[PDB]
Amino acid sequence: SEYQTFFNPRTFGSGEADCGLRPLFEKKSLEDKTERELLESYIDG
Amino acid sequence: IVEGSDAEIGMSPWQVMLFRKSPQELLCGASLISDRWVLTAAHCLLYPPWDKNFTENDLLVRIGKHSRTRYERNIEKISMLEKIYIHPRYNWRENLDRDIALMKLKKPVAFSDYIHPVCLPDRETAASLLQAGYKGRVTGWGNLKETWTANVGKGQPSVLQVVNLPIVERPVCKDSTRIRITDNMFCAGYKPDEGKRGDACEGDAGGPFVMKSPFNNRWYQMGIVSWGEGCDRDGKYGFYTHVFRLKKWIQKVIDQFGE
Ligand SMILES: *[C@H]1O[C@H](CO)[C@@H](O)[C@H](O)[C@H]1NC(C)=O
Ligand code: NA
Repeated sequence: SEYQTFFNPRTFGSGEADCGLRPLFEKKSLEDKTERELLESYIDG
Repeated sequence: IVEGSDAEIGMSPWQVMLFRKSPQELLCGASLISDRWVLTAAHCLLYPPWDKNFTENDLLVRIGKHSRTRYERNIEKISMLEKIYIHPRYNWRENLDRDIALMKLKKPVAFSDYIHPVCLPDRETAASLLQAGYKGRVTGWGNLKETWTANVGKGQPSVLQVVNLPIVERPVCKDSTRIRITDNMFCAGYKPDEGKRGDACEGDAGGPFVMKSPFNNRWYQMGIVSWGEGCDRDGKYGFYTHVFRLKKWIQKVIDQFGE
């Protein structure tokens, strides 16, 4: 998960390193009921 | 949230409830970005015409919740505010441009399976995902409809609501209303002929519009529920504060008041 750190923990506090990874889903390799709906819409060109 | 569904437990662990102390009432949504910083909409904190001109001491935030009213023992956490920061260019007298604000918690919140921060977008994630047709997700405890009959009808959800919605082309957003739209705003929702529907509504402001990066599997907050004309109206769309475009302000406030 190549995430680029942007804030300074001294002023931001803890949490940025593991941001956006949900304990009950991504952390356990489980998908919620409708996220596939989102991912399938990110096509491009 | 209109035409949405009940959220799964822990589906949106960065969800935050903005509460007024006296009288005790739910004001807006917000989002957790760190153990001590919370993001929300400016008009939720300052809009004199609609009884809103709060100070750090008039408010409280509840984190890790699911039920709108039920106290969830040893799961939800309540935090007081140390300081509120409103965008300097936000001017309620003219419009809702730059509808963004930051709230610093008196003390850091502890993370759990139900409390976790969301990420803020970098420029490549922003360029990659902010495209018409791409779907984002909006969550909140706001109203389920524009109006209802008090007590007999039901306009307030029992638990957190969620709805996935597609980003709409700017020209389409602009032609949908006479209200002046700025680059600090983006809109989303289904088109009238799509048949599918959904939208945010009163009480959802300050809540996040998120997207999941297909590049690193992380959830990013691209927008903040800001305003709309009615709720879930054909030919109308919900408007959101453009988070990436105001990221420089977020940065400035933080290494200047974070400690
Ligand atoms: C908030 O208070 C009033 C309305 O209550 C508002 O007009 C003003 O801009 C804000 N600050 C004060 C108290 O002047
Ligand atoms: Na609509």
